[PDB]
Amino acid sequence: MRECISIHVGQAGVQIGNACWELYCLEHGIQPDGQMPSDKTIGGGDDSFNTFFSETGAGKHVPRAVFVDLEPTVIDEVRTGTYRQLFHPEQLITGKEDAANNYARGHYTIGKEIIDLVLDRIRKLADQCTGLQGFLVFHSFGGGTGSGFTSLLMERLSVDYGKKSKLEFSIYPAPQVSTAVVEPYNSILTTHTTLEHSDCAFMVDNEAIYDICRRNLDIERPTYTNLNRLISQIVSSITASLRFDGALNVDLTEFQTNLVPYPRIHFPLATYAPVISAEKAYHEQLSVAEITNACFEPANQMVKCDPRHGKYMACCLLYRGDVVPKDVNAAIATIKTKRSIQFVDWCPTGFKVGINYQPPTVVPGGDLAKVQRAVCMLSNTTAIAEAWARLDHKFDLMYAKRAFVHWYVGEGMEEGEFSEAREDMAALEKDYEEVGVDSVE
Amino acid sequence: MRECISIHVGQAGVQIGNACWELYCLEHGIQPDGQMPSDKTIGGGDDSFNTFFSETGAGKHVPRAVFVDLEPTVIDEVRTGTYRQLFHPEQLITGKEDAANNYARGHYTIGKEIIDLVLDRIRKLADQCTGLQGFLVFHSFGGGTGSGFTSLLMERLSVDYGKKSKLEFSIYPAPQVSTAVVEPYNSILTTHTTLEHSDCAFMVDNEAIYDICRRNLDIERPTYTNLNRLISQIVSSITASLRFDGALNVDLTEFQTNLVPYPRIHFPLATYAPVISAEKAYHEQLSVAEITNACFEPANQMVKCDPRHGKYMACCLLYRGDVVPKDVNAAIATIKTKRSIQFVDWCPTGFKVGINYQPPTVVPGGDLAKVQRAVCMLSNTTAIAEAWARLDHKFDLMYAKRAFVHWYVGEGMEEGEFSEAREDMAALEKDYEEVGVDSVE
Amino acid sequence: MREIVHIQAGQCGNQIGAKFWEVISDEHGIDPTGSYHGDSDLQLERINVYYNEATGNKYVPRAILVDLEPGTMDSVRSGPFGQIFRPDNFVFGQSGAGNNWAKGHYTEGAELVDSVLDVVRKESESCDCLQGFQLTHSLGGGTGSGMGTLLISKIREEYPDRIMNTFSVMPSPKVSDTVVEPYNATLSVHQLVENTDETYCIDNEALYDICFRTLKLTTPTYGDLNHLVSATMSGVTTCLRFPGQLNADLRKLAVNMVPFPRLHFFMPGFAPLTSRGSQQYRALTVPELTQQMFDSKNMMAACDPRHGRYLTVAAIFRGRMSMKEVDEQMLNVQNKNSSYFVEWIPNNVKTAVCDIPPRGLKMSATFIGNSTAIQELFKRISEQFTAMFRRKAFLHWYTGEGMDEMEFTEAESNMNDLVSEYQQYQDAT
Ligand SMILES: CC(=O)O[C@H]1C(=O)[C@@]2(C)[C@H]([C@H](OC(=O)c3ccccc3)[C@]3(O)C[C@H](OC(=O)[C@H](O)[C@@H](NC(=O)c4ccccc4)c4ccccc4)C(C)=C1C3(C)C)[C@]1(OC(C)=O)CO[C@@H]1C[C@@H]2O
Ligand SMILES: Nc1nc2c(ncn2[C@@H]2O[C@H](COP(=O)(O)OP(=O)(O)O)[C@@H](O)[C@H]2O)c(=O)[nH]1
Repeated sequence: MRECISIHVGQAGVQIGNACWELYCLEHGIQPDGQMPSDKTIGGGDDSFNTFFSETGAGKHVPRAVFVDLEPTVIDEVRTGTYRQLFHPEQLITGKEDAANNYARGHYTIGKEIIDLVLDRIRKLADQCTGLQGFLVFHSFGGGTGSGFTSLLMERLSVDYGKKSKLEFSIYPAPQVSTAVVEPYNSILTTHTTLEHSDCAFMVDNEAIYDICRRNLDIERPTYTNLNRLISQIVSSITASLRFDGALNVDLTEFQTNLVPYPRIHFPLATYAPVISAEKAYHEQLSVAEITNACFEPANQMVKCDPRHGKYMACCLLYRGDVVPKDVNAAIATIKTKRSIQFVDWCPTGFKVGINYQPPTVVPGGDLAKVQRAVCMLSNTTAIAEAWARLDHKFDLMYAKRAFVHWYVGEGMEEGEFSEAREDMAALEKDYEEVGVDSVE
Repeated sequence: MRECISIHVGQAGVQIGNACWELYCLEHGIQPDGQMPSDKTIGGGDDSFNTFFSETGAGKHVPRAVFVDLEPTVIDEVRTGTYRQLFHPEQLITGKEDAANNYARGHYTIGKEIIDLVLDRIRKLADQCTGLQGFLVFHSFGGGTGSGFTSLLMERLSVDYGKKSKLEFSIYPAPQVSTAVVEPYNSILTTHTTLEHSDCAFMVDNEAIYDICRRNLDIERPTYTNLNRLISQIVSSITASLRFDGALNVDLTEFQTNLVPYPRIHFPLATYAPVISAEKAYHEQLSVAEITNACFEPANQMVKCDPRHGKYMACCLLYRGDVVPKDVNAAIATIKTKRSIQFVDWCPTGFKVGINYQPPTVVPGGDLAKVQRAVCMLSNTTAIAEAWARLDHKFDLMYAKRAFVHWYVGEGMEEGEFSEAREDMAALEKDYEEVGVDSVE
Repeated sequence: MREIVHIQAGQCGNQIGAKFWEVISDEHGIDPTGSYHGDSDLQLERINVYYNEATGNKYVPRAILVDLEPGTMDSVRSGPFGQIFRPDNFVFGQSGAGNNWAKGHYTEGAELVDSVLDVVRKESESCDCLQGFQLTHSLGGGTGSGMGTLLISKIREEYPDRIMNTFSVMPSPKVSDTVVEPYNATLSVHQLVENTDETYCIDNEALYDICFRTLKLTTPTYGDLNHLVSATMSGVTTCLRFPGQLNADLRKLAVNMVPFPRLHFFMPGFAPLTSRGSQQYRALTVPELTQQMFDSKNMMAACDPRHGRYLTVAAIFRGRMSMKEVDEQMLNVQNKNSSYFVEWIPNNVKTAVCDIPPRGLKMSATFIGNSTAIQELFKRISEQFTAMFRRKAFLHWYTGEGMDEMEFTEAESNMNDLVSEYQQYQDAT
């Protein structure tokens, strides 16, 4: 059984998961009290709730997810909220003080106190698995728990397990919008485990999502609650071919084999094409051809980036619903035709399609409309180096005067560690300079 | 009249017999209240109930069997259960405390107190016999009553009778699965009477049966009740040519003449080929040819063993139902052809076939389906020495520190008796090393 | 007599064969449940070529379904034709193949092949007099490519003289839906060279082209393209199952299709292909069918025969037809197009004629071509291969699984040598 583990770390990581685990409840037809209703005398793990829901006896569905925070407060929104009996009680693990936007606290001081209780929750879910697929860590670069703790966990998860996929859903720091002033300190230090221990790190940021809500979608005034329904459709499609039938299904490992060229070049941005408001959902031509072109739009990116500034290295089309493939292959051939889209010269064969039959669900009270087709495009590009150049420069400014150093050293790390994680990220940005360039003879 | 005596000793020995005497009730058309129904104005001892059922006056069938336990509790499941008026009251002999997994208690302390009452039950059944065939002791190596008492009885049965066959249906200790920790103590001490006094000891073990239920049969979760219906089809076929017509009938003594080379080389494992679930019973080709090959499968063994590790010495085909012999002789000649199957070099003429016309019965609520043909293969092989090497090593571990010695010595045996029964079993295992090897000139 | 064991392997392998045993199961009037509901006793004389009769006139195929993923098996079981297979022939692991060759050939394939060759011996030990085998699989998949070539290279050690042929789907550069399908196709072309008796190379673009142009379809799925392919696979062994005027087994083709060893890569072709509506407007004959078979636009391999020369072809006709028209049409072709044939072989064409058409029309035919123009396939792959491999891209997912570089360089050279084998036999007198 294609089972998978969600881990939701820190405030952002929890609050995304609300929007994730809201959705799968609708995907598999599960009430907020964990119950499938009486109109499901059909095959459950044939609809494959069984990758995200361990079926407790007597018709009861509890996730394979763990909600971890160093602060009591965030998860206590999940107790009560409405999800107060969806979750297993023992998978909502609270500390007492958060890391408090301090990586040294989340990794050394506070994080170690709950790390074995969290790893022991993993084992209770790891031993219930048959054919474990891997882990889905949610967090934000630029928290304390999202960076400090996640770094601590990913070390421990690499040692105990090794073999399985470990996906990350980070939120990257936005170039203008930021709310912590040590936001770049906590991102340089999370660099270390993100490239080393994760197998595939995704990056999103809030400004590139603000664009999409306002422009494609005509929402006046987004909150985090609005953005995360969007986040969840990207992840819901990723992991949909594990757990629904379709031609050209794609396991969690078939991404990495088809998306990721080299060891540490594993930072693909996602997109999602049918972001359409109810009114604008008429005046559609929402065919396969138009929705494939919309993925390659530099405005429909989930990262503050412009792929016109770099070259794609792989793409990866994950479609849901009313789909005929030859429409897709004819829309690929258009994509290969255009010269505004630069692939690299060593790719040649562009990219991997994957289709699934299960159409998305419209999240109730949600922002999307009812679409028939839907497409994430996970896609390596050299344009995500530009996100890094804009953030190293913020780190290099503050660390030039050794600003907030006294908070960090007095918590269980060294001055020396800044100089290593800065070199570490400077080498990544040098890898993408050397991976964009073809070789000639 | 081809009459035979069942003796059911200890908890395992009783609880098998439930599954045996369930079956013969169906074989000969006997209700659980001992009555043949009104649609049998046909020949009774011509259907030959008369080997296992003394016909009490007024149309009533009571076995020639004796259920012996040192514990009241097991047999009290037979009083009531459903068999509460199948059995003669005086053939259900209870003690008050069991031997309690202690050979010294079952053989010296507790066993002697009921041994003359049991031998006197034998005489009441021995004197009702005309043409007594022999005895069928059921037990388990690694009980107290199954080992201690059985050892005491077999001594007494050799003295009073001598001449007749005395078959045993043991359960051998499984290499991983065991629930008593002095399980090897009780097996070394039962070695003495098993080789000396029995004429043909069978061995089964629970793991090799777990395989067959799960794999050939797709039962999720076997209990002892499930395994023993299987056990009973092996014994039901053994003793079927005594008591039904067929060409090439085989008495109880024609095994031993055709199966057993030398005095103490009389430990043949059985198999049974058509272990097929109801659904898998279509998609059959269940001919004679396929079912003969299935006997020689190392997976279809009733012992945790692999005949690919030793050489067969004799085999013995006992078939039931819709059978044409020349199909069998053409399936023998295939078996002689293969070089995977090693006979010894002094056998030459492989083995003995026996056929019977009476098809098996499907036990109601039972695990088999309706099969047309069925085959036990009783077969001497040198691969059963491997079962012994895996159990001597468990004995030799515990007896190296003289672990549970204080329980045994304080019950009516000596420390010296361990050193004799270990030498005794080491000589058997040396006989099979010297019986596998051909002589050259 | 002359049984065929069917080993459908991988995802693609199972989809085709799903539709394959929906055709054969119509050829012989097999119920979905497995009973027989025909009328003509031709359907039963040679049923045993594919089907074991079981107890009480149920007919269980001799097919073995192999996978490294439970999904396809559960689909087939739960579908219209789940009932038809024996449940001991649904052999599958749990951990997916990765669309990785190494993962299906060394790590997770070798673990399973023991439990599958033990099913091959259930089938092979039951047959009267086995003829051949067949994979249905995909060069460009994990299990189709890797596990398929592990099964093949372990059958030649057991059954070293049976016609083992494959219906292998080969990649086309116009339609890509996997990034490392050059890696996965290169390492399996290497195995098909030394191990196989006939290889029916099929592409994707060539099947849309038939759907769009000839059949006048709108919206093709895998469901539709393999429905074609299964009508080819039925044609191959028709004279093995039906009586004919000329017969032709698997072995009969093999023998006079294949000049040299190693050059056993065939291009199928089917005719007729009409739209519905445009069937009352073609008159259905033998000159009509011949003109389609020598048409480029009815090749299920995405090449043009005009870029080379047919070494040899075979023409398998199915229907109540003449022998003069057959013997003439097949003559008028290799006269008018004598520069499209290799001239050191007289009578490049072999005809076979069965008596039994498919169950809707009269007078079908099936073209199987050994053309030199198939090096157009092997070069389009060995250009993509050599463009990724010069960077050593996607390498750690392969060296991680027990392989190394030297398996690549040799396998690239074994593909690039047989380009220089079609090349020699095209030109040079
Ligand atoms: C009113 C009438 O006559 O209907 C025809 C029909 O319209 C035509 C168009 C059929 C039709 O075929 C297709 O449209 C098609 C679909 C997918 C893949 C390939 C073709 C037909 O569907 C297919 C069907 O074929 C058969 O019955 C064959 O025995 C064939 N069978 C299958 O492929 C099959 C189809 C459905 C269910 C089970 C099996 C076959 C061919 C080779 C080897 C074995 C079997 C036929 C004659 C027809 C229809 C029904 C419309 C044609 O195809 C074949 C293979 O016969 C397409 O061009 C021919 C010419 C036929 O006249
Ligand atoms: N003809 C055909 N090819 C297929 C189909 N499905 C997958 N493929 C091919 O198979 C390869 C992928 O292998 P796949 O079957 O997904 O491997 P899996 O992990 O074993 O399912 C690609 O080269 C595809 O073109 C199908 O239905 N028909």
